[PDB]
Amino acid sequence: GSHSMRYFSTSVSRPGRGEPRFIAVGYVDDTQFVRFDSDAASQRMEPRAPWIEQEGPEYWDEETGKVKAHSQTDRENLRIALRYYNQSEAGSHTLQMMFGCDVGSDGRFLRGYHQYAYDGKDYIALKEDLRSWTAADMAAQITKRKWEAAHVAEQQRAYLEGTCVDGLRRYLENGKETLQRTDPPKTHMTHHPISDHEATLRCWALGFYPAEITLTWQRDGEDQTQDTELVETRPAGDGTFQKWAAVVVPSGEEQRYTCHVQHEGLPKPLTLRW
Amino acid sequence: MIQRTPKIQVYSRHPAENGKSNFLNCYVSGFHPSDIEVDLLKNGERIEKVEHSDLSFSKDWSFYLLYYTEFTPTEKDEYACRVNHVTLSQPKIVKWDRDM
Amino acid sequence: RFPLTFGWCF
Repeated sequence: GSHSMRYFSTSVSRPGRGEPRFIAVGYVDDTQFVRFDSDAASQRMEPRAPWIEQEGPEYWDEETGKVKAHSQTDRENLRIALRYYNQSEAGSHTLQMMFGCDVGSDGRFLRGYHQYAYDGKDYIALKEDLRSWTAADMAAQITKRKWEAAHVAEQQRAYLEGTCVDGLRRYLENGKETLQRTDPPKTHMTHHPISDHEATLRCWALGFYPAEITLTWQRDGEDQTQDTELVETRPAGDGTFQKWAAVVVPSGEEQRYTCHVQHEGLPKPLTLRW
Repeated sequence: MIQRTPKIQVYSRHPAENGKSNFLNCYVSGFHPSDIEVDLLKNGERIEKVEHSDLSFSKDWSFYLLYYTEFTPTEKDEYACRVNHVTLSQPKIVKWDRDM
Repeated sequence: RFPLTFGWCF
């Protein structure tokens, strides 16, 4: 099917505590494969997936160079942001960057991304057409005019449609045995009385990859959207993911409720009933 | 600036079986800012060797982290995750519930 | 591969 590559970086300023903390990570789909942490001892881009370990010394040399140069770029951007927003240099602020591309089943380019957030909210982002920018406020409009003048978008468009998807297609090949997998969820139900008249029904999905999944509760064939507790999809730590969805049900009426599970790894969607 | 309080989940990699080796997880997500402290507790005492994932974030920019340690559940041992964050007046302690 | 970000100055 389709695949994605994302790089994220996070810069956090810490006045009177040194340079901003800088953490960068790289993913293919839901699989992390590199990281850099300014507080780590190596001061190197490091491997975090087996299939990237095969890259030569030059790869790590160049990746380290770019990511370290980026930490300094976003370091200055944090300072620039202070000016734009007229904020004191006593406060701690955050700058997040995301970049990457999507490809379809055929390996063809599908989508490119390049966007920033300041203190947890949109700052600037490359529009889907890869030719124009979305600025979130008056400060980002300043940056937008700068990037328009410098033709940043045409540079990044070429890179996203070329180098990025080229790199992604390569990683997908190198990590073929693991990255192309689709582990179906193993499903089960738990049931716990909470009083003399109500019971909890919890629908579980475990051991699945990729993380994308849909759990839905129905009562007599109707979505129970408003009464269901859904937890965020979570990593098992072994490369797979977990999720559950629960509903509180009148005792003796369990059989009216059905849990529906949808996932890329299933031949057909599953239905669970207590 | 708008803050977001962590959603906290404490759980085992596999369904718990007493005497069988496993992994205890504490996953914190949907939070901002990123500065956070997460500790795993065994019978009220902080576990010494606990590893965590590299800071990452979701499409809405909110942060997530996984903290984890290998362990072997027994009948009597109680576990919990203690989360220290600016949005919490006092650290939130969530007890591990194995038979969820 | 990590992007080329020299030009990403605010």
